Amino acid sequence: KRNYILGLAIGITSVGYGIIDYETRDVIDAGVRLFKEANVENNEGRRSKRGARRLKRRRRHRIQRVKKLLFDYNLLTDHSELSGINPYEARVKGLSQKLSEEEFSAALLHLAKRRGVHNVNEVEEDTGNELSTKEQISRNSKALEEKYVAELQLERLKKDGEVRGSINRFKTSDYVKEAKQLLKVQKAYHQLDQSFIDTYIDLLETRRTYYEGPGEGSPFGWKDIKEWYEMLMGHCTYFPEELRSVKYAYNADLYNALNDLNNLVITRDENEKLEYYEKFQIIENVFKQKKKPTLKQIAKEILVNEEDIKGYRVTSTGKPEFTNLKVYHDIKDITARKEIIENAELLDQIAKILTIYQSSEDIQEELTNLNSELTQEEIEQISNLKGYTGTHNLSLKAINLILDELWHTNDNQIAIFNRLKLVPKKVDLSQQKEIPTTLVDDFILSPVVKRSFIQSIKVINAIIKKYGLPNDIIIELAREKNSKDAQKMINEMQKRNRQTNERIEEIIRTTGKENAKYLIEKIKLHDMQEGKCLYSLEAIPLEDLLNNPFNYEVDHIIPRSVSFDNSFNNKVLVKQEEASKKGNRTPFQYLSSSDSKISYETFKKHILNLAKGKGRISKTKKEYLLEERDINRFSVQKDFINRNLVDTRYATRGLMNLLRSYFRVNNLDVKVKSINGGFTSFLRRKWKFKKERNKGYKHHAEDALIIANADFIFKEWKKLDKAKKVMENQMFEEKQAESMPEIETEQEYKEIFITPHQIKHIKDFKDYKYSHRVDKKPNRELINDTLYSTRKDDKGNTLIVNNLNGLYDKDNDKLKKLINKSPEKLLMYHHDPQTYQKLKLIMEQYGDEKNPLYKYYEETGNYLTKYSKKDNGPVIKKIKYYGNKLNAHLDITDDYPNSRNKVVKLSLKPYRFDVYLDNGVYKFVTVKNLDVIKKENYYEVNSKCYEEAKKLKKISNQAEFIASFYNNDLIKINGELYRVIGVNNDLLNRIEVNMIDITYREYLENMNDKRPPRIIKTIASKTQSIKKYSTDILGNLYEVKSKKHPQIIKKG
RNA sequence: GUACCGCUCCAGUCGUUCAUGGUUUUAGUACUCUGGAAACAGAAUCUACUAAAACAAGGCAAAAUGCCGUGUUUAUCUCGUCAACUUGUUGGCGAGAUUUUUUU
DNA sequence: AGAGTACTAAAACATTCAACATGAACGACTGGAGCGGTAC
DNA sequence: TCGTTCATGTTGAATGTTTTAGTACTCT
Ligand SMILES: [Mg+2]
Ligand SMILES: [Mg+2]
Ligand SMILES: [Mg+2]
Repeated sequence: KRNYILGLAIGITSVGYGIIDYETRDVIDAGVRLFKEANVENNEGRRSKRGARRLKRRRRHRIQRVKKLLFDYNLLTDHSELSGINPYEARVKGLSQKLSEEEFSAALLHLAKRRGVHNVNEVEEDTGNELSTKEQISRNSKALEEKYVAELQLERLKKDGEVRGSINRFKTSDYVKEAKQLLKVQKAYHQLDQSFIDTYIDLLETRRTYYEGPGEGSPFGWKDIKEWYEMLMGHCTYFPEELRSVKYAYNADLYNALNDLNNLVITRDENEKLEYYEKFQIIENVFKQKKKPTLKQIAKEILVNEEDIKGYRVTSTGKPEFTNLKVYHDIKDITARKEIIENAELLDQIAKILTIYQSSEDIQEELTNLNSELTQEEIEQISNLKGYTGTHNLSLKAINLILDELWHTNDNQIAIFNRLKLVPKKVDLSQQKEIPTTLVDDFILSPVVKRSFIQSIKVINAIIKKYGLPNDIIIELAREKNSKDAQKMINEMQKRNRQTNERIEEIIRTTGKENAKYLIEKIKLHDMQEGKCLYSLEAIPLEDLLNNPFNYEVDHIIPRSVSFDNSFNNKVLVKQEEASKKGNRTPFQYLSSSDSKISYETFKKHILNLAKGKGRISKTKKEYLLEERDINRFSVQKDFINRNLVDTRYATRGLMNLLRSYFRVNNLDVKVKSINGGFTSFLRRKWKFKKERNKGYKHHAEDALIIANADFIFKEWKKLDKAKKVMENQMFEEKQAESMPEIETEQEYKEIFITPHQIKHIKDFKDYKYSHRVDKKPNRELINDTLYSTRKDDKGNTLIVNNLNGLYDKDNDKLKKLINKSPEKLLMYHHDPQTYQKLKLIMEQYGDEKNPLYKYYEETGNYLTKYSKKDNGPVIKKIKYYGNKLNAHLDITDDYPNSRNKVVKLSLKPYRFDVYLDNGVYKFVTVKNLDVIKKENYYEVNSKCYEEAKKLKKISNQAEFIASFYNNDLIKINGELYRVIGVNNDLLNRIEVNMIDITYREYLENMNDKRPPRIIKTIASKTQSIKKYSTDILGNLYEVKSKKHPQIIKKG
């Protein structure tokens, strides 16, 4: 062990470490660890698929009920035709006349698949003909107005023809009504007498509520109802063993009232604050009697001036009004009976019950369970109170230990808790050696920063074990990046003084009011965009946004599928007339179109004048508003990831206090500080590094080691005294602060914060150590979901049949690739030649356009017609056509019966592989992600597929095992070291891998090359030396000589 | 400045609760072709729109208002460090075997 | 013996082509922001 | 922004073409 100081950096991709000597400021270690980058969309998807899982699992339950009761009353059997009966006619012809067994079964099954929305039971409004479900249910109701959904559906069938899509969202109770209609019609047609009418709708109205929870086995739920009504909330602060209590508990409201009474200001010739008798008269004459105690009605009990009482809290309206004894009146306004309202404890219990539930029937039972003096008559009324949810941060037994004396003295709350020697949550670990992971859970916001943080504990404990205890820790974060840059943007403004600074400050500092944290982005974008729409540059006044909302709409910039950003960076304010026509179109493509008000260049200069001054657009948002390359692909869908930013303050302080507690208990006078990225931005600015981004994973270290020296900067100059106090949060002596030096202006930064002799070891360091996370977890993303179909032809190969949908669009240019390249592929090239000629007419008459079909629509007002005798065919939007011969796939024709030709999924995902050495040739075996079996709490690599993956490679029994490789290992291949990405192709023995020192894309732009950045290598007899090297938690290099292929999978 | 209360609103997360849709196969009717003089017959087989009926390989539990599959090991292999699962393996601790050569 | 011809079988360097989707509602927690204030 | 000053960009599978060696004939 030697004396060392640590410097950490963290980002949603990686962790970066820099270890410097404490004595002579010499760096000893510098490197970066990588791990599987996490985004909220990941766990959100794991949600959404679980959601859909239950959706299907109950859709099948709704199948089960109808199935069994069809079997029951002699209605259905496994001998009759099930397909070919139209339910649209079924449910309407069931309005008056007979329905057959199988037809009735079809109608009932269809109305079981369909249930409609509950949370809009009683919507009555007009419609703007948008895509939302409320307005469409409004249309459905206004179109029925006497009829049932059956009639509208069947009419839209017989007349127009298309009968699904966005226009089948209907009010649920309408389905319920037509359910009664058809059930009672079929009542007197078969062996159905009384029971059959009920149980369906009873079951067809079943639903799980947003608080029933998932099933029993849930690793996220609860075994009992009342359990999570004791788990969701927090605990007491000063008594971290007993639960909190509700926001509107009666004695809690007494607490708040006494707070507002014991903080008052009186300018009379007596005691400054109220006496005990004065307060008691107040509580029994004003608060208990009137809902909102008016200041005009409070002075009459103490005989003081009506307008000399101050020092209290206000109500929601922003007017001075005291904390209402909300439950007291509300029970009084319906119950004057005195046996209960004179009991504080049962009233507290009533408040707690009213809060910790929201059901209108559970509160009834839980009030009957309070064995009070009430009757049914009152409880049926009291159970329907509203607005009494929310918990308050203390408990009963912290209120009691302060209530009694609060009667008497005139102090203010927390002081009493200090007199009784009550201390908030402070963890003790004075007996431990390394930093634990037990204290993590309380200090966590979301899984993203959870992953980004929890491994700093692992790395620092490893550094302690290998290095002893350090002397200082300095930490930079991924969420502390715009403190001081924004502060100087607020304060510096312009040097011209006077006219410039005294006018636009109302937009620079936003008038210096708290309104900035109440307007939200829907009004912030008005300030951000000069009060002008981005896509039109028309006026968007602040008074019109607050008095005419309907003129302008707030929406995102880029769809989630290629942006995944739900923050204040990916949203804009656009006039309703333009926003309604947007959808899947950004400013680049939207404003360059044939009916746009402006060009891309005028908008570009608009953004530039919005992004070249005070309050400029952030480069992350600037790239959103200019578009790069093309949005219609996946290449930008990944490049939009690594520029994004978020701001938070809880996540920093969580681990900050976690480190301080542990370092204070074990008697470790170790400085621990976190720096915002604002200061380090200036540091990187003024330290004169090379003008290049082709550095890769080393950035995270080269930046982090910056921080590792920044702390030492605090011990070289004497202008940092106030800066030292601020970065340590040190209290300023009242007669000292005005002369304490801090660094705020650029001249001070250049005189003080520039150390060229202490940065030659950070900029020029090129000896990093890398190590990647072996994501050995089983059960990950196996295989994609877009099923694919396959046909047979003359040669005898199987062919993927691709599909082309949405022919009507103006901007679908893909069709040129069929006729003008090779029309042989299309199926209608061989079959239906007459329709082929029909198509060929349009194809040839518009051979010099973008989309010949949209040209046809312009020139004839109607799209192409399905070819037939009379040429009056439905519009064409979809085309099947021939694709590729298929070798490496997943034969999945097992599930569909009767398939005249096989069906395949696509794009298997490799998990690991295995090198073997037969005499002088290395051969591969691949363990896919499909090669895992679940047993109890562990996962076994099914060796059958494994040994079938070595025989088919023709691997000798005498072949010499080298290593099994997991993801992102270090493979020694004949001239280099590489990271497993995966086995690109097993049959070809083509494998895809990547560089270690830098991103190989970024390596290509290091050479400015043009081939795809895929390190793909084919394995054959030409192999000479394949070995395993590996790296430790810091990233240092070694080799492993393990003897056997890993067979068992470690969990955890 | 931190912990501290109560009000108000806002955002996010977790976690839960939904409806509508999307992709591939039979009966189709608008289809393709054959035979046939055509009639007509069948068989195919491109576009559509409905009946039906399945969506990460699996594991379960077995009719129950059922769940998990994009959350952690940790650099691998030795050495022991003893104890509990008990064929093993676990659980930890530490040192090595591993990163410049002279070295007590 | 040594190489062009002509083909033939096979292996590297690169190209091209696919990815399941909307509208809602609510408990907690968390934090954010405005109101005042006591200890430490 | 006179300024490298919040800071990079997929995973799999199937083709097209390009590169070379081998073989046998035939030429010298
Ligand atoms: Mg940073
Ligand atoms: Mg929209
Ligand atoms: Mg960085």
